[PDB]
Formats: sequence, structure tokens, C-alpha cells
Amino acid sequence: IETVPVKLKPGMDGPKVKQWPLTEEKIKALVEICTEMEKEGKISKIGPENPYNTPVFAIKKKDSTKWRKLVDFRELNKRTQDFWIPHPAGLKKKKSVTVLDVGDAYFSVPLDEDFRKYTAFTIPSINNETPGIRYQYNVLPQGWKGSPAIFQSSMTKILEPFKKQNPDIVIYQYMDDLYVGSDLEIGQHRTKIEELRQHLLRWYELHPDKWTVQPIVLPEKDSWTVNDIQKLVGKLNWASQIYPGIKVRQLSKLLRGTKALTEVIPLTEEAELELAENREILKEPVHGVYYDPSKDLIAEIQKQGQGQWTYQIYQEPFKNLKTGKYARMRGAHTNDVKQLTEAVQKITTESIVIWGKTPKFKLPIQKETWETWWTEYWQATWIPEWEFVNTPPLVKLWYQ
Amino acid sequence: MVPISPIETVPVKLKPGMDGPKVKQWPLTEEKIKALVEICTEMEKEGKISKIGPENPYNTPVFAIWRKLVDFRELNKRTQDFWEVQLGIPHPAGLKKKKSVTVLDVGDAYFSVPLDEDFRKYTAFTIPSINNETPGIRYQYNVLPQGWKGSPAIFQSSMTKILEPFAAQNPDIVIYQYMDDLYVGSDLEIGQHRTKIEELRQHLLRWGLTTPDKKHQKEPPFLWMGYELHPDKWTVQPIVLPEKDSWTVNDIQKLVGKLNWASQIYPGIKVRQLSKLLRGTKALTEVIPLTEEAELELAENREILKEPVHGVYYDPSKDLIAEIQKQGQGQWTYQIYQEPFKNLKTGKYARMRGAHTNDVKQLTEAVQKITTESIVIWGKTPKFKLPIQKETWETWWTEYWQATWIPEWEFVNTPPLVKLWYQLEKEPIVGAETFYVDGAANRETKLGKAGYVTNKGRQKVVPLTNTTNQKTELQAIYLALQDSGLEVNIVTDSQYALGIIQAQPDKSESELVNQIIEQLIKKEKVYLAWVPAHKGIGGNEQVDKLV
Ligand SMILES: C=CC(=O)N(C)c1cc(Oc2ccccc2OCCn2ccc(=O)[nH]c2=O)c(C)c2cc(C#N)ccc12
Repeated sequence: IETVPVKLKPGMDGPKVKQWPLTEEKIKALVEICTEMEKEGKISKIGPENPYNTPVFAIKKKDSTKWRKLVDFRELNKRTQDFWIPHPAGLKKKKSVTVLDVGDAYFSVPLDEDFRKYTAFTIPSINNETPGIRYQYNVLPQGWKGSPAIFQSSMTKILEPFKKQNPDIVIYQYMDDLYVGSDLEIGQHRTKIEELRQHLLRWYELHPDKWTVQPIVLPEKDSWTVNDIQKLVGKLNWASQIYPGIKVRQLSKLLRGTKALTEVIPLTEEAELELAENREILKEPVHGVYYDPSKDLIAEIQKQGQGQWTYQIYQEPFKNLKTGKYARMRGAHTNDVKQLTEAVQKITTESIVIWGKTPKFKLPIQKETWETWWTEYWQATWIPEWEFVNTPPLVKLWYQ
Repeated sequence: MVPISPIETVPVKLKPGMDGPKVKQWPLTEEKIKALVEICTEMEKEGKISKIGPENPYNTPVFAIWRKLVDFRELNKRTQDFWEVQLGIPHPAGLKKKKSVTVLDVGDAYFSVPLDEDFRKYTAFTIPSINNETPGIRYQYNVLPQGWKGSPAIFQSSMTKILEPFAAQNPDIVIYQYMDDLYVGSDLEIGQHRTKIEELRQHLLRWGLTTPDKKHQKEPPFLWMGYELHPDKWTVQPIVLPEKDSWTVNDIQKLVGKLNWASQIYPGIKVRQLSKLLRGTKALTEVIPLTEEAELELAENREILKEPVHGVYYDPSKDLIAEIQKQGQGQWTYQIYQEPFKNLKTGKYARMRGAHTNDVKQLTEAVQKITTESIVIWGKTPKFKLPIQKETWETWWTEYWQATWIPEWEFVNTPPLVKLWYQLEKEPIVGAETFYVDGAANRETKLGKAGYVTNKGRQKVVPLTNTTNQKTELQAIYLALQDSGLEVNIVTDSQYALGIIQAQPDKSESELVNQIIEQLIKKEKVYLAWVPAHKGIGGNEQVDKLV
């Protein structure tokens, strides 16, 4: 009911990002949505004196047949002043966590006058026929980093009774999402979630406990071929960059000679001992692996085939903070890009739960393909940063 | 007098921290001064400008050619940024046929859009007096000046706001705005069409804007931005390939401009060689000889540009189809159409700059380009006809290390067909010879050695002059491919060579890589295994090639 002064970082102008082309159905959907929001005063039309722009597109969330308006506030977010809560380290330790969309609440708080011109967006026209319908926000917009910061006081006032009632439930807020962690039963968790949503009304099952870090495992065989031993030495030599005392000379001693790849080689006793010591070393965690809030999180994804994908979140090379294997099959058996996009969304969600920020992705995809199709399968309210790797990494099969 | 509705002004500011323009007035002849006094007197009598006292410290130079021309370049440098009047120009293939299309001149409305009151003082200009014996006449603009930075955007937004209710209450018509001309199309009867045109003239007159009752000089076919727009079709303005015995750099830039421009409707246009002659020249006047390939390409261009070809307009009720053909040397051509033999438009795609490539990657890129272009022009992705078997694409994307995807498509049997030329095995081959390869080079003398030893005792080491480590590793693999049977296992330590071959190219800049490709094509089964170097892995003989 009272606007809080918001400004930009010193020396930075407002965002001026090109609106990318949209299909006719998404354009019409945005026309209906923005017409309704204009009737509700949440947005207002602007004139040509507003040179700033932020991209916009339309998606469809899970279990819904209604379109939703998605704004790519990445540039405005990085250009918006830094607002100033320590991240809950217990949210990732909880048994279950539920994600709620509390974006509508932001629309009840007006936006600072002089800042509104920085939220300008354009509904594009097909074939550049019309100049495009230009809008700016009058309330807190969903996707902007200032919306949760400004609404934080009101959110604390709304969640104060529920927090005082259940001190065993951890509540976190990131962007337009509310993460509610507990240790109850799935039925009790769903009834409690309905309790919280009806509590918020009058004013996504996720289980981190079924998630752990993945160790480097070595094969257990009774007979080893030359190729088997070569791959084992390769993987151990790769792991020696992460683990110090990895030793491979007794296993490479077996490869002496020019033998056929499919020839079985019996392991000497020194080779068995070396391999056992290497197993023991790999069973231990990595030495000196810490998280630094001042550094960026990097996520790497490898396509393993048959709907399987591997990923690693780290900050320094060979110092993995998280590793995982997303192999879920959800209506994307014939589309690599949809699978990759869902994987990026899940990894970003896990990163939000663990560290409270999104990582920078290294995607195994050509820039043009990804930039052409990723919005067709996006369903989250946030968007991470990403880059593209064009050289096939050798370590792929070492995470398989 | 009928009350005229006022046009709301757009608040305009200068760039932050900057001040208005202050430029010295150009000295003018007596006749030019008289002409500018007459013109400015008439404009003042019409309300476009107003006289100002000496308190205004700003000034913009004025000229006459009469006709008054004001040089606002400094004020343009000092004026704020505006939203772009147009993000791009439409494409004729996106237009939808109309029974009637009328053109209305709203030029009289250009100088009838008021300027922001607080900004008018920055448009001040001075007419010099005769012999400069009196103070020059001081004027300022009250409407959007011609040549000012913000005039097109403010004019288009004002006209759009004016036309919004008329276009809303008349959905059965279509109104487009371009500069000082409106274009109104409809499928109504011609009488109803002229009626609604009169309604538009009245609605525009409710803001005091006058459309000429005179018949419009613009009539079909409309010539616009290198385009011919006819009542039922469109094409490019005629393209003439000149007959030149000697071709300079500017002649080839004009030829590749006419060919690139003509390629959007004329199918089969190629520009590889003619643009290749421009590689790293940076000299506009240099004459460059014409290669034989450029001569054959130019001849095929003259054969394609023999007789005129037209494109049809878009019909949203029919499906959108895009068909791709391979042309060689990284050249691809495509036609977008809805009915056979009747193209909406055509185009081409050239492969990107790369050391290695294959046809499937290029086809994928071309598909993405056509998809983006189609979403721009028609707002939907077309259904594709591609020269590639379904099983080929399935093998590729299922085995490719990168994520890839093309939208709905079907196979069309138009050679040359994109195919996978070789496929590496996933497991070692039983019964096949195992070639342990290696290569090495001296960094100073550039002397190296490449070779292999096999499980059957076969061996070879070849010495090489003027080579590198990477070159000797590739050469080693090539030797193993040369001297092996149809099925072969190959063991290397070169992360470089494995990185090249796992990218699956079918063509390369390096002749060595191309030779390796040609050897792989002849094989039945190839398994390529990698090992770490200098780890004492027997068979992998680093010392045999470092002698
Ligand atoms: C703002 C306009 C614009 O951007 N562009 C591309 C334009 C569209 C445009 O045509 C239509 C204007 C109204 C509705 C539909 C239009 O097209 C339908 C197809 N079409 C085309 C021609 C025809 O005779 N019959 C027909 O059915 C015309 C006639 C233009 C003419 C000039 C000139 N000088 C310049 C631009 C033009």
C-alpha cells in the first residue's frame, strides 16, 4: 500500500533486450492475459518514450490447460541493485519439500513509480506488421528479484501464525516459489500443504532425503579383457585428478605386450591389491570440498542415451559439490531437447534447495537448437544462465 | 467550427547529463534568406513554428535548397533513445490476399502532431538577416520536425492510438501504417470497401487530419523496398545480371547483392564462389579474376534468372510446408509453400565456418533457420520435407553425444540424400586385428614419426618432416586404417584425434582428416579405443616413435 524506493546499480542503464519471435497461439495467449492484467491495473500501456525492453513468452505449467505469462527478467535482475537472510541449511536435510507458486501475492503490492519504466515488455506482432503492444508493470512483477525482497516483510507477517504453530516445518522463499520442508507422511504432508494454501488464500512432491552424492564405482569381474583393463586404467587415471593416492602401475603392468583387445588377461595379485586399495580410496569423500557463496555454481550435463542424463555441480574443477543422474521418462521419449530442458529445470531446483541460487549450465547442445526450442518445454518461473559446449568431453563414459 | 480532438503529446527528454544544442548558424545568401523568410512566415501562419525571444540559448542551423532543411544531427546526438518505430520490415510472403487494397495519404498529419511543450525550446533555429544588420529571426518548432530523432516513432504511435478504435470496431478490415501512408485491405464488396474508406477519412478528420480526396498516385503493382506487390502475387523487383568482361570487387558485391536478394523467390541461387572471391580483400577497387567454379555458378544463376518467378500470398487455412535440398560445398536451398508448384518463398543456407562438419549437422542448422524465419513471417513452424531417411535420422540423434531435435518432418526422395557415412562400434571386435598407434614430433626441427604395432606382430613406423604432435597422431590412425582389413580395432592415446572422430565429420579442412574419413567409409567395422599415454600401457609404444 506504500511504495519502497528502488533504483539500479550505479552507471547501469535499464535493460534493452530484443524480444524474440513467438508463435501465433502464444501471442494470442499473451494478448488475453495482458488485456486482463490491464483491466486489473497490474500493467499499463506505454508510449515510444520508453526505450527499455525485457523479453516475454508464454508457457503452460504442469497439470493445467491455461496459458501463463513468463518474463525473462535475467538482464533486469543482474542490473537491479542488490537487496538485503542466511540460506536454510536444513531444507536439504528435510525428508520432503513442497514447492508452491505464491506469485499472485506480488500483484497486491504497487511498484515504485520511477522504476516502472524498467519493467517494459513487448507483445510482438507476426511478420512485423504492427509495432507490438508495449506494457510496463504497476505492481511487483513475477520473476524480478526485487519482488520477493520487497514482499519479504508481508510474507513474514502472513507466515507468522503457521511458523509459530509448526516449529518443525522449514519455510524458504526463492523468487515466486515457497519451499516447505517437513518429515511427515505423504498424506499428512498433502493435508498440511492444503492447510498452508488455505491459510495463504484468506490473506510438487520433492524428496531430498531420497537423494545423495554418487561415488566413483569400479567394475567387479571374474575375467578381465584387455579392453576392460584399458577402460579401468583410463577411469582410474581420470579419478586420480580428484583422489590423490590412486595408483595404476600394477594394472598397467598387465597391459604389457600387444595383445588383442578381446583377450582375457588374469589379474596378478599385485593388480588385485592395487585395485582394492583404489576401491577403498574411492569410498572416501573428496578432500577439502567446500562451498563459497561468493563464487558461481557450475552445472555440467552429459547425455548418456536411452533417456539417461548425468550432471555435476561444482565450483572448482574436480571439486564436485553435487552429482546426479536424471533418468526420468515423462512424455519426452522422442525429444532430446525436452529431456535436456526438464533436466536443467530439476537441477536448478535442487541447486535452489541446497544453496539458494541458480547455477550456470554447460549444455551439450548447439546454441541454435537450444535457443530455438527451449521455451517450448520450460515450466519454471525462473531462468538460469547457460553456455554451450561443442567438443565431446571424454569423461562422459566415466560418469556412466 | 467543429471541435478538433487534441493529440496527446509524448514527454521527451534529453540524454542524462547533456544539454540542448548550440550550433553556429550557417551564413546564407540574400535569396536563400528571403526564401526562408517566406517559408517560415507561411509555416508560422499555419502553426508549425513560433517566434521566440532572446532568452532561448539554443540554436540549430538551417538551410534551403525553395525548400527549408534543418540539420538536427546535434540535437539527435543529444536526444533520448526512443522505442524503435519498426523492429523489422514485413515480408510479402506473410501478407494475406485481399479483394481490395486502398492507399491513403496521411502526409498532412505528419506536421500536425504536436511536440512536447517543454522540449520545443531545444528545436530553436535562427534565420540570418540581410547583411546581418538586424538580429536574425528566431523560431522554434511546435510539431514534430522532419529529421528529428523522435519524429517517426512519436508519429507512428500517435497514428496507432488514433486508429485503434476504428480497427477495433471494424474487424472485417485490415489497416497498416507505413511512413505517411495508410494501407487498408478488405475482402468486402468494392462499394462497402470504399464506404469504410470514407468512414476512415471521417474518423481521421475527427482529429483534424486531412486525407486527400484526389485519386492516389500509387496503384498496382506496388513497388516497395525492392518488391513487386500484385493483387494476387509478389516477386522481387527485376534482377539483371550484367555482362562484364572484367569483374571488380564492387561488381561482385553488387552481383552477390542481387543474387542474395533474388534468392528469396528464385530457387537454386548459389553464392559460394562469387562470395569466396571476396575473402580477405578489403579493397573496393581491386579487379579479381574469376575462377572456373564462379563461372559455372554464374551461368547457372543466369539460367535460373532467365524468366520471372512469382511468390503467392499466405493462406492461413492451408498447411505450411518447407522442403530442403542439398547443393554441395555447404550450400543448401529450400522452398516454403502451401500448394505444390506455388511457392510462398525460397531461400538458401550456407554452413558456418568450421574445421570439421557433416551433412546432418548442416541440415539441422538449416531446419532451425527455416523454423525461426517461418515463425517470424507466419507465426508457426512449417512441416518439413527433408532428403534424409527416417532410420538415418534416428540412428544419428540416438547415437549423437549432443542433444538435437527437428520438428515434424517427412522423408522426400530427392538426391543427394543426407546419409551417415560411417559408424564406430560400441564394443571391441572379436577376431579383428588390434592396431596400437602412436605419433610424436619434435617442437624445434618439426621432425616426427607415426606408426603402429599390432597383435599379429604387424608393425610400421614412418618418418615425417614439418609436422606436429597432433598431425602425427592423426597420421598414425590413418596408417592403421590403410594397412588393416575390413574390421579393425584401433588404440590411441590422442585425446585430440578421439575428439575429432567422435564429432563424426564427413568433410574437413585438413586433408589428413579427409583421408581418415575416406578410409573409415571403406571399412565394415571400426572400434576406436582410447588410453592414457606414458602410463606404461604395453602395445602403446611411445618410445618406438620418439627415436
Ligand atoms: C504498412 C504496409 C506494409 O508494411 N506493407 C508491407 C505493405 C502492404 C500492402 O498490402 C496490404 C495492405 C492492407 C492489407 C493487406 C495488404 O496485403 C495483402 C496482399 N496484397 C498486396 C497487394 C495487393 O494489391 N493486394 C493484396 O491482396 C501494400 C499494398 C503495400 C504497398 C506499399 C507501397 N507503395 C508499401 C507497403 C505495403
